[PDB]
Amino acid sequence: DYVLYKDATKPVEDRVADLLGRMTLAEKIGQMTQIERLVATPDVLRDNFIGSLLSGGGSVPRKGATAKEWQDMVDGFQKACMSTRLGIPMIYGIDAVHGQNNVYGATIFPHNVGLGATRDPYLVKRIGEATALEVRATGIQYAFAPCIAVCRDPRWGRCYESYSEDRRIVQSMTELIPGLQGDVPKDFTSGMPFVAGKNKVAACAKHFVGDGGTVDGINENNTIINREGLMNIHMPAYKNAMDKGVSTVMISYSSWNGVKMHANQDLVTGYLKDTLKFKGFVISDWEGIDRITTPAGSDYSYSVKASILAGLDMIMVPNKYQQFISILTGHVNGGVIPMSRIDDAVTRILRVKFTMGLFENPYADPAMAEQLGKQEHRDLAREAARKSLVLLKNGKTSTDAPLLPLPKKAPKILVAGSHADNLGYQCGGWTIEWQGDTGRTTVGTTILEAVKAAVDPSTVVVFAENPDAEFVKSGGFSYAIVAVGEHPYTETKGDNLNLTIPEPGLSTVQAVCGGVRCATVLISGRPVVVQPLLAASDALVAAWLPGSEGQGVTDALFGDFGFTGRLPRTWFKSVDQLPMNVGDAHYDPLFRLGYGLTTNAT
Ligand SMILES: *[C@@H]1O[C@H](CO)[C@@H](O[C@@H]2O[C@H](CO)[C@@H](O[C@@H]3O[C@H](CO[C@@H]4O[C@H](CO)[C@@H](O)[C@H](O)[C@@H]4O[C@@H]4O[C@H](CO)[C@@H](O)[C@H](O)[C@H]4NC(C)=O)[C@@H](O)[C@H](O)[C@@H]3O)[C@H](O)[C@H]2NC(C)=O)[C@H](O)[C@H]1NC(C)=O
Ligand SMILES: *[C@@H]1O[C@H](CO)[C@@H](O[C@@H]2O[C@H](CO)[C@@H](O[C@@H]3O[C@H](CO)[C@@H](O)[C@H](O)[C@@H]3O)[C@H](O)[C@H]2NC(C)=O)[C@H](O[C@@H]2O[C@@H](C)[C@@H](O)[C@@H](O)[C@@H]2O)[C@H]1NC(C)=O
Ligand SMILES: *[C@@H]1O[C@H](CO)[C@@H](O[C@@H]2O[C@H](CO)[C@@H](O[C@@H]3O[C@H](CO)[C@@H](O)[C@H](O)[C@@H]3O)[C@H](O)[C@H]2NC(C)=O)[C@H](O)[C@H]1NC(C)=O
Ligand SMILES: CCCCCCCCS[C@@H]1O[C@H](CO)[C@@H](O)[C@H](O)[C@H]1O
Repeated sequence: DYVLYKDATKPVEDRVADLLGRMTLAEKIGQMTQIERLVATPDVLRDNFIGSLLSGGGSVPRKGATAKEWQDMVDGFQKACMSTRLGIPMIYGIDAVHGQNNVYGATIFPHNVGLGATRDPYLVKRIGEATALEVRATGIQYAFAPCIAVCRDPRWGRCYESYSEDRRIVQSMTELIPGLQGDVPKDFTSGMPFVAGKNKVAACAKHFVGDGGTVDGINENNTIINREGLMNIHMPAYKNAMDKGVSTVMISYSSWNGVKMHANQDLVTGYLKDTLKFKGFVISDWEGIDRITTPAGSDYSYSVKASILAGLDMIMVPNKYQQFISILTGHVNGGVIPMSRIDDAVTRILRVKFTMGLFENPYADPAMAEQLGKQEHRDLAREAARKSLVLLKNGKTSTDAPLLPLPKKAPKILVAGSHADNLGYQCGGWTIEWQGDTGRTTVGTTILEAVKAAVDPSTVVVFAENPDAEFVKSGGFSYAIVAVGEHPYTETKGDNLNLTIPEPGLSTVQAVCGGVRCATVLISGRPVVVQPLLAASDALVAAWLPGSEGQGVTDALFGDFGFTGRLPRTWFKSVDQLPMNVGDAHYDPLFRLGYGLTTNAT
């Protein structure tokens, strides 16, 4: 027989319907299953008709694995899936959230909060473009990005993954989507999935919905807000994602008014699917269905029933696929979940796969391997890092000479602080490891290295991580650059009620600035208590989590470019003010949203 779904020249909808109509229940439930590479085997993938794999944070074939190693890994999994009766290719997903950040030698872009400071959606589109290439360099077809959370409380450990507390800025930054996926056609129907082809990846608007609105910024917690506030703060950017053809949506761990997002049929089916007309696939978060119950995973049968009935299409299991498949099969066999629900989930998954070209190009392109860490992409990350910097102070009094920009030629200068020569710290979370890490974890340029690469040959550069006051006073320095801030964190590990930087940080700034005039570079995922750092410093820069390209920092410090970044978030006077956002009744910021001092290029 002629087999329509295998015919590349046929419309997606026709191919979807043709394939669906041939599939067994096992093959259907298989498509709905995403498993970790760590539990995947050729037999497992074949026998269970698995639809998707992922790497969680730090799930890598080897430390320091090359782009080709990643391709061979992904292709090995694909070969197994292609060997099934129907040969449905798997889609491989990864958190490429500021570059292809799990991968050694990948370009690491500034985290979202710093991107929000740039107010440059086209820069963000270009980052999406570069990121698609570096993800494809590793054979991967699907990035779990953008996080379009609107972080309404900086005590949240994922506040750095939010472009802004202002939904309008988050909305503008949805340009990451057509960067990652390609621009949609002129004719395009809002809510339809889209990926241009083999040089682009499927994107994922996450985490639906109100992940940034949890009480006390507690990760995965309850968002307590009326429908009006949900719809005008947390929802708007999902509609922009629909208009730009986002391929997938991941559901949030968080609850809305006490209802688990992973169990909310009204929002997932009633709103996302039936109102916004989303035609791509809906994916769970990692063990998201498990966490519907308390304790998590204590009634997995209910977890499966509630999530699948709510309208989720693909489950990021990610480990115990046998239990998931068995339980879902039982629920379908007993009529508790109807076939129509299974068929809808599989329709959407196949729609995305056929649309993106996956049946035509299921294997990696070895010619793409060299896209990883490509210097052009690093130049872009460097541009983004510079554009993200917010100058908060440039002179102690109105009558002082502005410290920045600093001269490249001076007899002797000091670089200091725990964050001055620490690549892992300047990248933050989701870099190499899930939680990020310390030190030289990848290819990059620290602030110290950037300083050495920038200054006149006659400029002596001294590094001291934590020098005492006497060392500085006795040093014969013209000025100092001192970099301090937060340690890398991700998700609940970053939840923080006091928002004060670890020591030594302030003490180093005080010891340094007390002896010579100083530019303080603050590395953080969010506003932190800053008055004491401000009081000590001649100039102070909020550099956020600028990524691998530390020369973006010195590009502004030394006046190659003027400072242009503006706060995408409110800077609070103290944590007991929180939550506190632009527009609030009792708004009393240290720095308002949109604040930023400027310099001009020298
Ligand atoms: C305000 O609230 C914050 C959030 O609760 C507090 O920060 C957190 O405190 C807890 C409890 O003390 C820390 O948990 C401990 O972590 C120890 C390991 O050391 C850490 O490693 C983590 C990554 O593995 C980092 O994120 C941490 O920052 C810390 O790293 C070290 O920190 C040193 C101090 O500056 C520094 O000298 C080292 O160089 C650095 N090393 C590295 C690898 O970067 C464990 O041994 C303990 O058992 C315990 O679990 C928690 O880590 C910490 N921070 C984060 C980001 O989660 C904060 O204390 C509080 N502030 C005030 C004013 O009270
Ligand atoms: C010295 O420093 C300031 C930097 O703050 C320069 O003025 C600023 O220039 C921006 C772009 O050149 C202005 O445009 C705004 O930003 C976005 C881009 O993200 C634009 O699309 C949008 O239309 C905005 O209006 C910005 O408004 C402006 N800031 C202010 C308040 O003056 C300045 O540049 C010079 O003057 C400005 C007014 C423009 O005419 C520039 O073309 C011109 O270069 C810098 N001075 C010099 C000589 O470089
Ligand atoms: C939002 O965050 C709060 C604070 O973490 C969550 O409440 C906490 O829920 C856990 C259960 O998952 C409670 O721990 C349990 O306590 C019981 C009672 O003694 C014990 O038997 C268990 O072994 C377990 O340790 C915890 O007490 C509770 N925290 C408090 C004090 O309120 C809340 O559930 C979160 N809400 C959402 C929607 O996620
Ligand atoms: C050691 C494992 C401990 C589990 C703790 C919860 C981690 C969930 S993360 C979750 O993972 C997805 C894929 O990795 C990301 O896309 C999401 O944005 C993120 O919310």
